[PDB]
Amino acid sequence: AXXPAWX
Amino acid sequence: DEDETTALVCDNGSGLVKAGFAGDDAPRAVFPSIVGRPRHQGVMVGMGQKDSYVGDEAQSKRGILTLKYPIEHGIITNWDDMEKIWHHTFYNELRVAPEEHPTLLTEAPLNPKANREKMTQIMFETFNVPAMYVAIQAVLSLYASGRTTGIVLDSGDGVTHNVPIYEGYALPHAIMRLDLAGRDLTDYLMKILTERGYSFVTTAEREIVRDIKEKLCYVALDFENEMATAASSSSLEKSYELPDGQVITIGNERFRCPETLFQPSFIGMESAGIHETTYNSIMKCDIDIRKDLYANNVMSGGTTMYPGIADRMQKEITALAPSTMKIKIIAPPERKYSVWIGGSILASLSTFQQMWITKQEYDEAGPSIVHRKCF
Amino acid sequence: DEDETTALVCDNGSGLVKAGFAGDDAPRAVFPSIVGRPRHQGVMVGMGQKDSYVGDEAQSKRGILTLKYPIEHGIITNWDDMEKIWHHTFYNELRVAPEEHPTLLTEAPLNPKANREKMTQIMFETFNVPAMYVAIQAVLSLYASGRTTGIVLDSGDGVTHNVPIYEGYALPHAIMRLDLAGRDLTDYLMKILTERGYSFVTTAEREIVRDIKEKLCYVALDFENEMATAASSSSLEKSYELPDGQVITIGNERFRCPETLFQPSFIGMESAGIHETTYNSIMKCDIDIRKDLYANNVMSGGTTMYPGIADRMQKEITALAPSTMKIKIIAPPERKYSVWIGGSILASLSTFQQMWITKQEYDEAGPSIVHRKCF
Amino acid sequence: DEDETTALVCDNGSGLVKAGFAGDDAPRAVFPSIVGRPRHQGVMVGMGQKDSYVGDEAQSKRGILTLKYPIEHGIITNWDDMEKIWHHTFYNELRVAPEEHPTLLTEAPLNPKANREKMTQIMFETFNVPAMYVAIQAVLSLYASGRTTGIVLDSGDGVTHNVPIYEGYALPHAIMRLDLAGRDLTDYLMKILTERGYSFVTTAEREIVRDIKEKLCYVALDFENEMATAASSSSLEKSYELPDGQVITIGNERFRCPETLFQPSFIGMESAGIHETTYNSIMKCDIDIRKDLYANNVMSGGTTMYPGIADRMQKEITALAPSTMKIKIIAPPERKYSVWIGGSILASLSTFQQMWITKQEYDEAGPSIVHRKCF
Ligand SMILES: Nc1ncnc2c1ncn2[C@@H]1O[C@H](COP(=O)(O)OP(=O)(O)O)[C@@H](O)[C@H]1O
Ligand SMILES: Nc1ncnc2c1ncn2[C@@H]1O[C@H](COP(=O)(O)OP(=O)(O)O)[C@@H](O)[C@H]1O
Ligand SMILES: Nc1ncnc2c1ncn2[C@@H]1O[C@H](COP(=O)(O)OP(=O)(O)O)[C@@H](O)[C@H]1O
Ligand SMILES: [Mg+2]
Ligand SMILES: [Mg+2]
Ligand SMILES: [Mg+2]
Repeated sequence: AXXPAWX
Repeated sequence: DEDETTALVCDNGSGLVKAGFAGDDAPRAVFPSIVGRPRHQGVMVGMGQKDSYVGDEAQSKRGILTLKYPIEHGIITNWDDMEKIWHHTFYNELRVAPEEHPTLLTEAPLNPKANREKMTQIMFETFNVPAMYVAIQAVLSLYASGRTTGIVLDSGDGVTHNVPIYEGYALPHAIMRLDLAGRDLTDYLMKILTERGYSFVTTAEREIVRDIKEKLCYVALDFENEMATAASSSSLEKSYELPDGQVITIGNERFRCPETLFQPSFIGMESAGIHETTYNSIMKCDIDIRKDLYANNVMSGGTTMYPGIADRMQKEITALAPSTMKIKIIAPPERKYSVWIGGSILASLSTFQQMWITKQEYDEAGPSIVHRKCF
Repeated sequence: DEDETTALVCDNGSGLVKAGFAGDDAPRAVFPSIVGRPRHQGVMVGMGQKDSYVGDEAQSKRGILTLKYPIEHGIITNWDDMEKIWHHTFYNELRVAPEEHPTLLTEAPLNPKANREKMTQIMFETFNVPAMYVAIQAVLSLYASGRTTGIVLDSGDGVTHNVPIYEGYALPHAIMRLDLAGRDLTDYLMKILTERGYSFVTTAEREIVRDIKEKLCYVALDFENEMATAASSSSLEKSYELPDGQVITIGNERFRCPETLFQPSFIGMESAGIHETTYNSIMKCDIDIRKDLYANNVMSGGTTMYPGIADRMQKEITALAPSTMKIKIIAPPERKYSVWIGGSILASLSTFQQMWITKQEYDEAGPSIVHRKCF
Repeated sequence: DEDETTALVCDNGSGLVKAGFAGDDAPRAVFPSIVGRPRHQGVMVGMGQKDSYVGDEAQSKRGILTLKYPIEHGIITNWDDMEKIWHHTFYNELRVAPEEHPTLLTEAPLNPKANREKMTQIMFETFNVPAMYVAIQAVLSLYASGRTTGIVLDSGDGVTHNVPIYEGYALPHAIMRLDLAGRDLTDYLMKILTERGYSFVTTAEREIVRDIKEKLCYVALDFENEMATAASSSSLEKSYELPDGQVITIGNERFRCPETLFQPSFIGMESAGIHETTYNSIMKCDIDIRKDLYANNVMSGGTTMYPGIADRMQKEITALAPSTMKIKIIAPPERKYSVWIGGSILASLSTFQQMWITKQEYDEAGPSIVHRKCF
């Protein structure tokens, strides 16, 4: 979750 | 080849692979961390024309490729493409076998631990390295300074750090991470170039805009008077010849691009800025650390070769820090490479050779060994 | 005439002028944004035969004219021809004096600012409007929805938008712009009609192909099974009588034309598609915005009257968005006009009458006033 | 005969059959793509006098025949007459059996796919070739150059191309097609010869005018000063002895004939010209392709043996392209044959022998196999 890249 | 067991220092931040050997001045291989791939059909029969172009060759052919960065905000997103990047790193550029050399990888703090863990699994399972070690990138950026006390800002292509260290001891509660870095500045510059009249939308045109950002941008010590300075006359305009023809002429975009780094509201990102995350990392440290962080404020990765960012940096941290403090922004012109250079120092230390995560200890403890030996 | 000072709402996207008054249901004047011009000599003496035909008259005479759109991808290229278009707009079609009425122009986000600035200079200097205001076109497309929260796709003749708005606040970092729209679909349809056997190359024949696209195209909810459905039998073939004689019969070209909108590789354009630029505009917004963008996904300009594009749109955004999210594609059948209709709402608001860029403020601050009063 | 299974390279553009074997310098058979037919009655009894004359024999008897080209603008119109042309090609001129040889046909881009499909059906069903392959004609014109990067103009008798290719990859969205070529120039020359005083109206007289165009025409680097040069003195007049007697003397018609190629308004055809369709094909390519298209602008089919058309070509593309670009018009004097020569290269490649559309794959997948194996 988050990001793009993060989950 | 290499007649010894010299350690490899591979440093992919998020946008530029810089790899080489330990005990070495500069990285031997510096190339873009891209993997390109043809987006329309091959017509000349008998050509070669492999269906993957990694590294500098991809920028040689970027007019017919869709360029794709396998590592975004310091997090590896494509794992098979990062294996293309590592395979090209060891076997084509650095031109060596990974089975013979311990390797030193780098990543950022506050990263997903599956990045570090899968990076260890790919180093031992796929490339069969004898030893391996992940390293916090700003820490190594302080190894290149020759200092054991200082707070480190580096700001690579996907992440910026502010790791404070005092007398050899890091302060991991006072650590920082902002996901605003040079690829975000490239995208914002590409947006305001669309504001002036020049439309860049392709990944290859994104690489052109990144080149405009590198050649032709500075940081504007006082942003309001520089802004009105560009609004007054055309003495700040500067032309850039695009590949294959048309020239462009940029004005206030020359310094509005890294002002986003000092003011992240431009890219719509709720943060405090670079200058306030340094000061907040210092204020999270103890009271008896802070003047030794003020006088040792190392500013040493990529996206810091904007002219005047140490002047803006000292000029703004001085406004935050109390008076009668000595604010020294260390900006050593060998940065963009000093994370690698401190990797070369750390891997060439003699105390360090029992800190490698070795195989038969990877095989004993699985891939989670990195969370007891690395940090 | 008009016994009041009602504001003009002129809306030239890139391919169709729709103009009228504020406080009004539909635009009073809808005509093609073309200027035609004779390409061979006049022989009947005593004829009139003016050497410029603007608007609908140009399509009445397009067999002897070279039609030319003065506005391409939302950017005005010919300025004297756009002045022909505006002159015909106010004085012939809408049949009114611009000196008596504030005017509301529209353009796209991420446009060159000399388009907006020269449009303001032409409105005050040439037509002598008392007040003037440029407006972001998808924002107005949300004014017609009666919503203050939603992400707006419109896709006119030269540009598509995806402007996200939450609780009245736009997210200009999460804004989008793709230069794939209906004139590009007209050109691609003209190419694949050349693949079937029908050669259309003239600008008038381009206008015929545009008519074939409007009458006789849908979007194909599942493109592969629709493609094999057309390959199996001739139940998808449909005939179109060309002007002056010969009939044509089109098959898979009926739905390969707007699949380019969902898959821009067909026209050789490196992009993500309409459905992924919506999802990427939503993911660029904050975490607490997204379900209110999922349930309010307004799809409201031209080139969206393809049958089933809301079904393809929901069917593909649902595949991108997480489950337990409510994807509502708002496709209000009054679109192709809702940018004008929301222009009529905004210009008829009472809070808005101090947001007009007025003359004596244009004369005070030059033509750059648009970058402090408009947005 | 032929003791091997050498591939046939048959190349009918629209007006001249040039056929031969693969792995060969020049085409073995070059003859006009006409089929003649007697238009009045046979009176000498015991004569032979077959009621169809194909190829060069038709120009030997064109005074008593109505000559008819079975292929118009690169599209085969008469199929039985094209079967006469192919039958004469294999069995009379090239004097070989098609059952023993794979054949390489050529056509233009953006053609009706029933041309390609029916050409495959006639090659397998009628002539029983073992393998067959249609090929894009300008692509093969780049195979003869020894280049894998360049934009190709060829301009045969019925069609002109501009296919751009970069590093072996064609850019099919940037492809072009104009239906202005040498038969149209022959008709326009025949019209302006009627303007001077010489009436040519028969198909045989059309063949005489085509001969006048080949012998006695150049392209006029600067058309206005060449036009006034012919208007000043008679130093540009040149005489041509017609068959059987009367001599003619042509002036400005010597260079007004291929100026139609650079300026299609003369034949009443709404287009941009040859020099602007090249530049528009280059500008449709990506930014990082264009200087490698500027320096590799191959100009290699028929109707390019006008003297000075490379000088006019470079002189006009330089005026369109930006400065500090290197415009190299490649005009290799073996053109008019280089589509065949590149056909000979491609059919003699060893990588290519699994790209033939073979029989038992034609029989398996019908005649639509050409749209998955050819391009
Ligand atoms: N001279 C320069 N001026 C401004 N920015 C630069 C310069 N050189 C590199 N950059 C930017 O720095 C980033 C790369 O920094 P670096 O730390 O080497 O990246 P990585 O994170 O891959 O190690 C790129 O985004 C590049 O655009
Ligand atoms: N019923 C329809 N189906 C498909 N496309 C349409 C239809 N009506 C209009 N279009 C296309 O929409 C475009 C015009 O939409 P509009 O939003 O009015 O354009 P503008 O950008 O000029 O406002 C034209 O390209 C036209 O071909
Ligand atoms: N020396 C020449 N100068 C000018 N035009 C020529 C010359 N030779 C041939 N042509 C023209 O070129 C055309 C044939 O070109 P080519 O490409 O060989 O035809 P095809 O398209 O049938 O292959 C004919 O129209 C002929 O008039
Ligand atoms: Mg780095
Ligand atoms: Mg619109
Ligand atoms: Mg030819």
